[PDB]
Amino acid sequence: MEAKAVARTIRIAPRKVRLVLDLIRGKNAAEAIAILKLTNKASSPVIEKVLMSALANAEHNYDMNTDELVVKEAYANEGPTLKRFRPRAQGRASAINKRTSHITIVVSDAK
Amino acid sequence: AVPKRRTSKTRKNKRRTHFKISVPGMTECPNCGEYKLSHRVCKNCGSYNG
Amino acid sequence: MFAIIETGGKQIKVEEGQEIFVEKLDVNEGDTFTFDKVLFVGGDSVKVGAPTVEGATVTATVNKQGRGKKITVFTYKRRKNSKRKKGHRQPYTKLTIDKI
Amino acid sequence: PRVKGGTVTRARRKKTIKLAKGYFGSKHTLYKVAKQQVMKSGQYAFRDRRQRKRDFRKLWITRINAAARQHEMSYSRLMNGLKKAGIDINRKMLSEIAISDEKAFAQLVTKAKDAL
Amino acid sequence: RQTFMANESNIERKWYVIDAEGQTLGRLSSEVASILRGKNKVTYTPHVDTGDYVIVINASKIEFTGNKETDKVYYRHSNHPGGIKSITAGELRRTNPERLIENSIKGMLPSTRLGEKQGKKLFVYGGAEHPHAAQQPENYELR
Amino acid sequence: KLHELKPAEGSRKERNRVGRGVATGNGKTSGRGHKGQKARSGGGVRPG
RNA sequence: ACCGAUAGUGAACCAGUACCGUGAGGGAAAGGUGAAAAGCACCCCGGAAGGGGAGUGAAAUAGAACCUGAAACCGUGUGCUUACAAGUAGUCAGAGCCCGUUAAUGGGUGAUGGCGUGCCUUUUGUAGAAUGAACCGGCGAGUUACGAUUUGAUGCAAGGUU
RNA sequence: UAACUUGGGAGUCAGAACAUGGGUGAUAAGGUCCGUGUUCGAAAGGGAAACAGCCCAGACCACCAGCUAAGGUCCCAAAAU
RNA sequence: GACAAUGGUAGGAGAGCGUUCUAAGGGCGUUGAAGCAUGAUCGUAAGGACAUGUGGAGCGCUUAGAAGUGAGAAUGCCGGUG
Repeated sequence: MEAKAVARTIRIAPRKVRLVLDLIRGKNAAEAIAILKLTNKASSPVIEKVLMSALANAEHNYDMNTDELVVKEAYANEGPTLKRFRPRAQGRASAINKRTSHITIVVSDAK
Repeated sequence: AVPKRRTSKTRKNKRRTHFKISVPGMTECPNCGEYKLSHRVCKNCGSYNG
Repeated sequence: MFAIIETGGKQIKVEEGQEIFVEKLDVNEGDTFTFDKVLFVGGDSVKVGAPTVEGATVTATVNKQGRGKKITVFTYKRRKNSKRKKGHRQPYTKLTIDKI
Repeated sequence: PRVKGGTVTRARRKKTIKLAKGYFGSKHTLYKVAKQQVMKSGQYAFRDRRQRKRDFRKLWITRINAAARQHEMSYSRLMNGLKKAGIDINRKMLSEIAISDEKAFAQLVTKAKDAL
Repeated sequence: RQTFMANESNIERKWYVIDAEGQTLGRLSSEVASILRGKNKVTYTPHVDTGDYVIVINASKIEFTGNKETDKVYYRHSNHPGGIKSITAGELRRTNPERLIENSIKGMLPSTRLGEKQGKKLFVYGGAEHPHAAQQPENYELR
Repeated sequence: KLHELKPAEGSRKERNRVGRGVATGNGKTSGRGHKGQKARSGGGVRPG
């Protein structure tokens, strides 16, 4: 049995999030909570929450002790983007993208 | 100068072979019992204990 | 004991109980055919000669009439609006050799 | 009545993409590029059917020459003897008769030599 | 479709020794390039290699016909502008006789991924001896 | 019988629509050849 | 024998409006939860947003960014293969290794050999270093009214027809 | 085995090289302008290393089948060291 | 059954497939229609079927009739994503 957790429409761009997800994909619960707390990247204070709340469904809905858990699925998907503009030189404009992502973590007891 | 040809999904994914961040390289503290950065203080409670 | 028959404008090496595919004959399925032109009888048996051995017929039973795998014949000429497309299935007959 | 195109354009742009699977990169994904490669593939196949009957003949002739050289006689000399002897066995059978059996082949080399 | 092809499992290979004493450079090279390629055995199998290892001995004794020892130049380039070098076939043989024979035979094998692997079966040594006694190399006589 | 009707034989023919592909015989140029005054729209010459 | 949300009025959606111009003036985009709001009480993680359960309902992968949900494009896992090689990237020949179909000379992958200079326009002649196309999806070009002349068909016939 | 006659519908009016008779140029030019053939244009396949026009030859489709053309037979590369 | 024929641009002639709608007949559909997805299937071609999912209310077949009747290319128009 596996418990999942999602954070829909976070405002960090998706291929900035993906740099962190790699470092934790396959590690252990207590090791994963520590890596996301000693890294200097900006997507750490958000990804950590999505992981600290997958472990609250792994024990309150089902019944698993939170010591022997591994991280099985960790990916970031795309979300709807925002259109913006920034005026350039000599009466011309250029577009901007405010990108968004969905983050997802699944923790399991290897059974 | 401008690009003459488009770039394929293959040539784009080889360039990023090396675009990855490394492990922070941490150790457990012999008080807190919690992972801390090497040669720094334990944030959870500060005890360097040189 | 192998022999060299001459059936469909081609030659075929034949052994007892071998399954061989040839060009469409008129014989019905479940019947028994015969080959009247044998070129070479050899191997374990006596080496013989040519143009054709005397007597020496080979017998077989017909298993199925059919149609081979489909192919597609496409061609074109560039910068000239000219293409063409055709299909084709070549028919066949499957036999099994039982007396050389 | 107004007749808009529906499901008739999609239905024949997928008959062309399925015929191109295993192709590298974008040649199995985009229609404009997979349609040119499906066209060229058919032209090559038509040419390659004809050359398959040339390639295999220059394979049976090398094998037969290498079998005949053992008995101190060239492929050209042996072939000329067989025609006089009226044996009439095509290049494919002689190669198989030689690879499978050495003894039967000798019984031919000898006859050609007798014919001269 | 009764044709027989040969695979790695069914292929064996022999070892031979050819002597270059009193032999023309181009009359010996041609015959050795038909052994390495395997055109003397009935199972030719063009996709697969079936050739035999050959060992040249006494490669200094190789002989050229007519005014060549001073009228045949071997040229090379080093990719730097103006760097093009040359050496006369006489001096090459009094200097490095293994190279002479070995660069004439290889200009007769095809230039593909498979002709590169058939050029590694050629061993060339000037001395009347050879270090490959561990196999059983039988002699082959050029016709 | 209003559900099996057939006209006389030999009478109706189907009209010809030009410019609908290469395998019809009336494709790219639609039966006009190449550049000229009889290939532009609006036509070429007076009745005289 | 008219359209069905790029169609039909510019306009099925508070449109001659948001906006653009000193002014005359121009001018868009935007429909659909369910039969019925019965629009998720309470519990847990979090500052919240957002989730995981429990419930409503025939259906929540019907949760108001609401029917269905294609392609480009972005990811996660995995069965065969690749670090001495000169490639319009396919096509014919072919071992090895992994699966079992609308059951028939089956399907996937591909060490190694042979042949091999994209498509369309315009030209005496284009791989062309001549033109055009970033890719995907929708829309986008011999028609109708009246006259004339020739073929096929049908009716009557020194008559035929309004 | 084609011809002519009356009616319906057309396209074409920028041509190129090679051989052989001649102008013009300089018994120069893949120059140019005429006469006379063929091939390209609108023609794939084999040879000339690659090479629209040169030598051979005109593809209805299928084949791990035979005899030939130009050109060829020491190795690359099929057939005479 | 016998023999002969069957390369093709501009162009002329003949036979066909599919799309939306209508008339008449005859049918399938909550015991799951169209459409969307996957498949190793049948025709000389354009193309037609049958199983399995996803969906949830309409749609084919036979014979005629009428057309806003088929898209890869216009530095085409509009939306989306590189």
